[PDB]
Amino acid sequence: CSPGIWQLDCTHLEGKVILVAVHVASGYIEAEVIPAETGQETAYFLLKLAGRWPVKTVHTDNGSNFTSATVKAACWWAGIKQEFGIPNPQSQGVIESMNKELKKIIGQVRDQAEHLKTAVQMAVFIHNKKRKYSAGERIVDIIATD
Amino acid sequence: CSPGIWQLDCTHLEGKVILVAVHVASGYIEAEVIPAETGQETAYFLLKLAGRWPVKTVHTDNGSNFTSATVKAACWWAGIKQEFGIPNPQSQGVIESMNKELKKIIGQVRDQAEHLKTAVQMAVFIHNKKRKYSAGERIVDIIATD
Ligand SMILES: Cc1nc2ccccc2c(-c2cc(F)c3c(c2C)CCCO3)c1[C@H](OC(C)(C)C)C(=O)O
Ligand SMILES: Cc1nc2ccccc2c(-c2cc(F)c3c(c2C)CCCO3)c1[C@H](OC(C)(C)C)C(=O)O
Repeated sequence: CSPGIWQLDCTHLEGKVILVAVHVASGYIEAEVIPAETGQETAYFLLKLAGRWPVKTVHTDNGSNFTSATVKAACWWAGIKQEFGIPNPQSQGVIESMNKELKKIIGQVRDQAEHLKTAVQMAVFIHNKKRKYSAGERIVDIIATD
Repeated sequence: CSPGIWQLDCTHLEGKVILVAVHVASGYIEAEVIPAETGQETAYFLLKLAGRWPVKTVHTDNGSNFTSATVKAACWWAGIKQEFGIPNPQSQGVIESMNKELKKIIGQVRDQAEHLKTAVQMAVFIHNKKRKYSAGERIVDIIATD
């Protein structure tokens, strides 16, 4: 429910790494394909994310991915705190479910592009605008309510 | 004023290319440093932008940058129309002014990072949260008003 909360996790597909951020309260996704998991790439993703949306707290299923000096620098600069583990009723399985839907969609569109990263961005677009209201609409509502 | 309208322009700094998208009605920026101006890079930027915000129409000060097959494909897929030239009273000089502020800020923070792209993302963050209300707050309000 809390509106500044995002969960970041990486997945591998086709020998490449997909960084996925889910805005927990709405299910809205931002994702990028990165060459390999690196503190550098995560730091840079975080700086971009935080410049676009109000990021207060980051959750993850892999805490170690946020321990490098580059990533600490990013959270420090952007004023982001990282929760220890994951403390919640209403959001149970949301992030899991969103990551499950994103992958299903990537599968459906994969054939329409040469590059995995193109397919990822198509899937992100599809997911954010999907009317069950859309994640895209839900996140704006939450942030606007102020 | 119209809420689906973004202007995209490239600038060069340090022998590198900065792609800047300004949401005209609010002054909110998304920017990335790309290796060189290429249809490929623009197409990919557009696909990401449109997956995150409702992009109806793109304006530019360089129409030729939107003529490649890659970029046509992106606008076609995302349902984006491109205005011929630029038709407006209330937005006069906004995009010019926003690009002027972004560059001033890049200058102030450039020394705090090795990489230009890091400096760019710092400047984007600063610009979007700057309270005159912020661009970041204005864009959510506009999109939410529906
Ligand atoms: C190359 C680099 N190396 C670092 C080494 C140790 C600690 C931080 C950084 C950072 C870094 C990371 C950040 F997240 C960050 C800042 C720095 C210096 C300062 C402003 C706010 O956020 C960068 C950074 O490049 C990256 C590609 C890793 C972002 C740099 O360009 O200097
Ligand atoms: C490598 C590539 N080459 C192309 C050549 C001609 C026309 C389109 C593309 C596209 C493209 C561009 C798009 F914008 C796009 C689509 C394609 C195929 C299909 C879905 C919606 O948008 C890609 C694309 O890679 C880029 C890095 C340029 C995005 C690809 O991965 O195939």
